[PDB]
Amino acid sequence: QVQLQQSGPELVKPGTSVKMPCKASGYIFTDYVISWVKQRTGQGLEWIGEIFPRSGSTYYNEKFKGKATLTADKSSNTAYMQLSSVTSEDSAVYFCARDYYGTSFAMDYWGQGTSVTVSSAKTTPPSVYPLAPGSAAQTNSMVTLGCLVKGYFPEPVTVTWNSGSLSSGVHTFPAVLQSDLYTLSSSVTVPSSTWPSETVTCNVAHPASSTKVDKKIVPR
Amino acid sequence: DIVMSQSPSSLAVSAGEKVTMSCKSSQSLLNSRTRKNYLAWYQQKPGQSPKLLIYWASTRESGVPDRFTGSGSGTDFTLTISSVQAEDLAVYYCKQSFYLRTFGGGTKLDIKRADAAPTVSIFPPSSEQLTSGGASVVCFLNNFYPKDINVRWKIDGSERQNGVLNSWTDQDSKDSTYSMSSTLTLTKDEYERHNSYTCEATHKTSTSPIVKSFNRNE
Repeated sequence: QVQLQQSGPELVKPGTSVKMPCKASGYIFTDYVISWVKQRTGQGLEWIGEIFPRSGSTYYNEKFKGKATLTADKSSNTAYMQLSSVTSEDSAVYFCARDYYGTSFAMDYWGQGTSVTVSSAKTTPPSVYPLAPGSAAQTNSMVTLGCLVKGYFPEPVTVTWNSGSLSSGVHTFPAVLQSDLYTLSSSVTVPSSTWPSETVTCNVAHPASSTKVDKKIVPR
Repeated sequence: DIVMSQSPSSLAVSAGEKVTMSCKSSQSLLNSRTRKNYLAWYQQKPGQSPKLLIYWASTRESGVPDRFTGSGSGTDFTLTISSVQAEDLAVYYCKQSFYLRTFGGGTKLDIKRADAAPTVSIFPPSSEQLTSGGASVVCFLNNFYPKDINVRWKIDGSERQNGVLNSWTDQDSKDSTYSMSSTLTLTKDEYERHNSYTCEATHKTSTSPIVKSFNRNE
C-alpha cells in the first residue's frame, strides 16, 4: 500500500549532521516528488524543500538553504534529508510527504514523522510507576487507574493500555519538563466490576532509548 | 517568495454549527486551466500527521466528506465546515503550490460545548518510587468543560505552592471535554513527615471545590 516509512525519534548532539530516511512503498517512486516539512512541538507546518527522484532536482525554502540537503536513492526507493551543524532550533518533527505528480498538486500521503531533539544531553529511559487508588473509594460504578512516566529524555514516549485493546477511557497528558527531564502520566477508566478481576497494564515505549515497559496495575 | 496569511488564529463553535476560515496569498495562485489555483487545505489533529482535504482550491480529496468545502480564487480562499462535529477538532492549514510551497499559519478549531464538572481522582506514590528517594502525588481532573480550572494542594491542611506541575490534555474529539493532570513532587523523607494529602479542584460548575484526599497511613 502507498506508505512512507521514516526513522524513529533521535537525539543528536549540537554541531553534528543528521541524516534521516523516508522509505517509500506501494507506488512508483520516480513518478512523485518527495517533500519535507518541519514542525516544532505545538507550532506550525513549515516547508523545507522537495526533490523529484526521477531527475534528482531539488527546490528549497530559502530559510533552509545552508541547512538541509535532500537526496534520493532510487535503488532503495528511499529519500533522505540531512541537517548540518544542528542546533536546538533544529529540534522538531520532520515529515516526508508524497506531493502528487499526477497534476493534482497536493501531498496525499504522509510519513509518521521523525522527531529530532538536538541536545548534548544523556538520553534517559523513564521509570514507569503504577497509579492505583488509595484504599478508599467513591463513584464506584467506574474506577480510574493510571501510569506515571517520570524522568526520561528526550521526547516522545508512547503509552497504551493492554496492548491497545483497552481503548476507551484513556487520557495521556502532554509531557512537561523538570530540570532537564520529562514527565507525563496516562489515565484509564474501567467498570468498577472489571478491576482487579481482569488485568490492566500500561505499555510505555521510549523510542530514543528503545525501552519498552509494561506496568501491570495491581491494587493497594 | 509567496507568503501565506490565515485567519483567524483560533476558532470556537458548537456541534452542528457552520464555520469558515480565511487564507490569503501575497500573489495570485491561478496560472491558467479553467480553475486549478494551486491551493490546498490540510487538517492536523493532535499527535497525528496532516491530512489532505482539498486541493485546487475547491476539489475534495478521496474519502473526504462534503461538509468540508473549499472556495475562492486568486489570492483569497476559504474553507467552510458545515455541521461541525467534535471529531473535527484540528489545526487547519492552507498550502500554496503555485511556486515552491508555503503553509499558512494555521487555524485552530476549538469546540464549544456544555459545561460539565471534572471527575477527580487522587493517587498516592507507588512502593517503587518511594524506593528511589522520590514521592509524586498525582491528581486527575477528568472530562470537564470549560478548560478553566484551578487546583490547590494541601498537606495536613496547609496549602502547598511548589513542587506542583500541571498539564492540560487536548480537547477530546469524542465529547469535546478537557482533562487535567496535577503532580505534586516531594522527596520521600519530606513525604514521610506529613499524613494527609489533598487536591482541591475549583471549577466554574460549582463554587464549592471538589476535594480528594488520602492519608499516608491510610
